[PDB]
Amino acid sequence: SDFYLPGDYLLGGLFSLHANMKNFLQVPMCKEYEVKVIGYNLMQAMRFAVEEINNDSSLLPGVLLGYEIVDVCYISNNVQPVLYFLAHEDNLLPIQEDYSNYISRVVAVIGPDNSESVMTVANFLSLFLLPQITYSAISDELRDKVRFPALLRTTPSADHHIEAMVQLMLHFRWNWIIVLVSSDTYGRDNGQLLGERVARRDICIAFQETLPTLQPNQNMTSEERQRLVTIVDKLQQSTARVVVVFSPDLTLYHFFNEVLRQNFTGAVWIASESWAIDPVLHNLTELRHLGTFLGITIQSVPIPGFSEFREWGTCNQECDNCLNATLSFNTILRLSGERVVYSVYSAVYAVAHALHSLLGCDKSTCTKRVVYPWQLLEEIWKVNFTLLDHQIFFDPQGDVALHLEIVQWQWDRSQNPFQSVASYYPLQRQLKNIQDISWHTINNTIPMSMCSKRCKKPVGIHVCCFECI
Amino acid sequence: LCLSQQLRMKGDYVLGGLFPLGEARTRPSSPVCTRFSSNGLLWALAMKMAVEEINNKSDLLPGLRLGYDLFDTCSEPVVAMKPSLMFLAKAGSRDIAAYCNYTQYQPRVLAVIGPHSSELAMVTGKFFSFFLMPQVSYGASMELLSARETFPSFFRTVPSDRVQLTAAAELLQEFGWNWVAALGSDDEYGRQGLSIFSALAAARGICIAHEGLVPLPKVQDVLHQVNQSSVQVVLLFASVHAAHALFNYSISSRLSPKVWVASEAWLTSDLVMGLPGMAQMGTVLGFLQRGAQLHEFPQYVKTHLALATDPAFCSALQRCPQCDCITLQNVSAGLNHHQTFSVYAAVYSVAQALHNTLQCNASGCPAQDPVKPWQLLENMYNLTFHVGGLPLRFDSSGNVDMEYDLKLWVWQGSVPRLHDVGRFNGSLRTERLKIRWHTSDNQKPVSRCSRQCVRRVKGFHSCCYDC
Ligand SMILES: *[C@@H]1O[C@H](CO)[C@@H](O)[C@H](O)[C@H]1NC(C)=O
Ligand SMILES: *[C@@H]1O[C@H](CO)[C@@H](O)[C@H](O)[C@H]1NC(C)=O
Ligand SMILES: *[C@@H]1O[C@H](CO)[C@@H](O)[C@H](O)[C@H]1NC(C)=O
Ligand SMILES: *[C@@H]1O[C@H](CO)[C@@H](O)[C@H](O)[C@H]1NC(C)=O
Ligand SMILES: *[C@@H]1O[C@H](CO)[C@@H](O)[C@H](O)[C@H]1NC(C)=O
Ligand SMILES: *[C@@H]1O[C@H](CO)[C@@H](O)[C@H](O)[C@H]1NC(C)=O
Ligand SMILES: *[C@@H]1O[C@H](CO)[C@@H](O)[C@H](O)[C@H]1NC(C)=O
Ligand SMILES: *[C@@H]1O[C@H](CO)[C@@H](O)[C@H](O)[C@H]1NC(C)=O
Ligand SMILES: *[C@@H]1O[C@H](CO)[C@@H](O)[C@H](O)[C@H]1NC(C)=O
Ligand SMILES: *[C@@H]1O[C@H](CO)[C@@H](O)[C@H](O)[C@H]1NC(C)=O
Ligand SMILES: *[C@@H]1O[C@H](CO)[C@@H](O)[C@H](O)[C@H]1NC(C)=O
Ligand SMILES: *[C@@H]1O[C@H](CO)[C@@H](O)[C@H](O)[C@H]1NC(C)=O
Ligand SMILES: *[C@@H]1O[C@H](CO)[C@@H](O)[C@H](O)[C@H]1NC(C)=O
Ligand SMILES: *[C@@H]1O[C@H](CO)[C@@H](O)[C@H](O)[C@H]1NC(C)=O
Ligand SMILES: *[C@@H]1O[C@H](CO)[C@@H](O)[C@H](O)[C@H]1NC(C)=O
Repeated sequence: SDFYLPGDYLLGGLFSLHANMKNFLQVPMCKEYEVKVIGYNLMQAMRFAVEEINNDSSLLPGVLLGYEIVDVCYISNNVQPVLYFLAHEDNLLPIQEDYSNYISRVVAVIGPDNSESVMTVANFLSLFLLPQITYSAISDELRDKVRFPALLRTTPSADHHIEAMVQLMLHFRWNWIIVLVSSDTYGRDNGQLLGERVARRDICIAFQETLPTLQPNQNMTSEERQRLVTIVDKLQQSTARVVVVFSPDLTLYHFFNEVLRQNFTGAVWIASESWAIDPVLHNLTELRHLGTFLGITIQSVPIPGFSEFREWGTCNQECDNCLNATLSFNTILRLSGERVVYSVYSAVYAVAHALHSLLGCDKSTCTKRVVYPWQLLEEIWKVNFTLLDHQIFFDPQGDVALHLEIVQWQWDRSQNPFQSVASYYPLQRQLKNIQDISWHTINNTIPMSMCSKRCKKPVGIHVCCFECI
Repeated sequence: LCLSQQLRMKGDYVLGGLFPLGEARTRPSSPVCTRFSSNGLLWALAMKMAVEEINNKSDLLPGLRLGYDLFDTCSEPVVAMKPSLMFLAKAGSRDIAAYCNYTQYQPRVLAVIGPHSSELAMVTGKFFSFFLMPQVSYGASMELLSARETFPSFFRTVPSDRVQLTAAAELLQEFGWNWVAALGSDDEYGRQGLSIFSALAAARGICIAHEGLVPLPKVQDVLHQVNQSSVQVVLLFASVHAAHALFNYSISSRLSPKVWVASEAWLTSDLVMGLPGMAQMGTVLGFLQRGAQLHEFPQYVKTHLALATDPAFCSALQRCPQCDCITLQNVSAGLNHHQTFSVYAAVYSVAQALHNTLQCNASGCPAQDPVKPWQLLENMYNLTFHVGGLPLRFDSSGNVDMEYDLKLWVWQGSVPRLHDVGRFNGSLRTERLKIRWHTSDNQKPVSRCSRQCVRRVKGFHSCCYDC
């Protein structure tokens, strides 16, 4: 199938093909959950990268790069895939004091898409030092290499995301914002990080409220109804008109339906990377009256021939509804470009270049020596090449300097569903090249979010709040 | 001393063990810890005593020998991952297969006595949940380990942080302080405590004036923010080091007295208790665990350490090479440790679950095939086991339930001592007629915000109104 391509060296791939969109003795397989199109798109990106690598006679010549892609759920199943990657061809994993001479089934793994499963996989692989390049993982806890020696990345961490948010906030002169986080760890960490970063730059937070966990397509308890009503009522009562939402893309459906029902209009919603590029959420098309939506996500890079490639196409390794689900999203996915697809492309190309250097071949036959995972990890820190007119090299903390971008959701099926308005360069931590933004105001003026008109005695904890004298 | 040779004992149903016996890479090698820790050795001896006295018992596990494989795990999880993988390997072989699901495994260990550290407990629990291995832990208290979605086979013997946080929230609500400031350590412990307490407060009507984090040895800014609001109650859900650092800095700045609500981390610790000048910072109202203790454990430790030096015993009879060159004075300090009872009760609970699973009666045990580890989970939830004559029960979410004692620091001769002023057992009861407050007279400090009134919303979660 498309989950397996034999070759000289394997390449594990963990992708979120399903999510919990609604008894411990039986284990529900990930095939029974609702299909996520984003995961299948990312897997197609990895497969396209591997096929393009195989085509080329310059990169890894004479060595077939194979891969064993397995389906990882968002949280549910993230142990069996690692156990299967680490095992031999006989599905047996020896236990020994030293793994220097041990050769595993896969030479590297393209890590999961969320921080928690990435942490679990890295904790399991730290013994074997199997290289693991995650995409779209933003937790700052993975930056340090004391406890994650074998973890790398291809996306800027949450530090750069928060910096981009604060730079955009300061550019348009908003110093009165509302922060919403989800009950999960990711939302809490991101909200705390944003609060700490923003408290020293003369921008105050009106309040922070936590959305209850509420997966869509389910009957939610009246207690959650009351909680959502209270949160939206507090949003409406407050004078702040810039709401920053830090939550996974699944738990926002009920919240946005509640906001739509309450007819709360006139806010500049700022998205995290979780849902800044969510196509199924953007398909609602009834959020145009909620104001303007922005979001932080990886800079678009047009990968040639990926759209045509996508269109032409053991356990927990097969999904059937994915094709028929992604067929309906072909046009929007094609027009939206490639943002995280480029992250997966870069991860695979970095692994290939590391293997190319480790084998030590140049435009001719390779030495075809045995490759231990730790050797590949050692040689992968030094990769440096130009991929699609971008620079790919790893920081001392295993990060790739890829430019972020603030996207403004514009609803036009004939054009790009995620128009890009600003570019952020992580290397200098400066946000620049801000372009025209189609605001929700009457005369296309910048929305004003300030708790005090400029005058001076202070009132309340927040420094930015006062009454003119 | 031939102590390490006793870390492994054969039997019909061996048990697992993950203890902090020792403390503190460009190659895939498991690091070795050489420094010796007394707490881990004492807990290992406690579990060994529990297993041996269970084997001594006749009406519990009759005709079956209970084994154990005590393993040294440092605080790091990298060293501790190898013992878990050795646990899940089939008996008689050193290889662990990667099957589709748990039903095809035949692990060599019936259960696991999980790690003391909570992060290590999370790692090991997430690993074992795939195989549905029943793992009971001592000392692991952080709350998200109770999520049965991702930890279907993790139990514990110490109450979770939710219990003490609910007790603190009930104390704040009953005394009438609905305008409080919450703090926590920058480590995972403080962040988790704060996340649970925000929800508990929002449910109970209270909510936070300022929710901050105190970094481990910034704090000046956190104290400034706390001082900005007119809040007389501060809940410091922090570890010992963060609490001590905050108190030292606030002493340096001569902070006004406040009512500090203390977690179990620093409520009884002598690092802050003995801090000079601490008496000028209000009454410390904390919740402390109300649990029994192994009365005969010090006698067992001393007699076992005396007997292990006899060469004849060692001849008759590594995981912890540092455990050999020790003396009784190197472990005498932690003899009266609370966690020894937690380990003893965890071992007793696993033994009782095994006795129930085989459906054994007093005379003996029916003969059948060995019971798989996942078969214990049915009889581990909703299980009542007697430990030292005191009944205990495992919740449907897998946490033991036990009472708490509300204590406050009573100052006398610069040597504070604890006193009983309340008892939490799911519904707090307090005796406020005997509480000595810190104000000018013996009057309860008032920290109240008006929820109704002209109004100007105030608070971190936008609850109150500055009428
Ligand atoms: C476990 O996997 C086996 C593979 O043969 C399957 O037959 C069985 O139904 C599975 N059990 C589950 C998922 O509970
Ligand atoms: C090159 O890759 C493309 C898809 O990227 C595939 O259709 C083709 O078979 C490969 N080989 C050649 C020789 O075109
Ligand atoms: C509950 O679920 C049912 C079945 O899907 C659905 O028809 C209904 O709208 C839901 N809500 C209520 C309030 O019954
Ligand atoms: C907006 O929603 C509110 C809340 O249900 C409703 O009362 C109102 O009629 C709706 N329409 C307008 C124009 O306000
Ligand atoms: C998007 O929303 C429209 C309008 O409600 C609906 O017809 C369609 O099924 C949705 N999904 C798509 C286009 O994938
Ligand atoms: C997709 O739907 C079409 C009809 O729209 C059907 O013919 C085809 O079999 C479906 N493919 C699946 C369910 O994999
Ligand atoms: C990678 O190569 C480019 C192009 O030669 C060079 O400018 C850059 O400094 C190199 N990066 C590192 C980290 O050496
Ligand atoms: C919007 O701009 C136009 C053109 O300058 C002007 O005539 C109109 O009065 C403006 N409207 C408002 C509400 O300021
Ligand atoms: C078990 O009983 C024996 C006598 O049968 C005794 O020597 C030993 O100390 C006991 N072990 C305990 C109480 O742990
Ligand atoms: C704290 O607040 C009080 C009351 O507003 C004030 O007297 C004092 O200067 C503030 N600062 C410190 C460092 O105590
Ligand atoms: C206490 O704070 C003072 C003043 O900042 C500092 O000099 C001292 O080192 C601190 N003590 C400890 C034990 O951290
Ligand atoms: C036993 O105690 C002595 C005296 O403090 C100490 O030097 C020695 O290291 C201890 N043994 C250990 C820690 O194994
Ligand atoms: C207890 O178990 C034994 C061993 O199987 C059996 O012979 C006996 O009948 C059972 N019942 C009693 C009351 O002893
Ligand atoms: C199982 O739990 C139920 C509900 O809490 C309780 O009534 C029952 O006694 C429990 N079974 C036991 C303790 O054997
Ligand atoms: C809890 O303690 C109260 C008194 O504070 C008592 O009345 C009640 O029965 C106790 N509940 C339990 C379950 O022990």
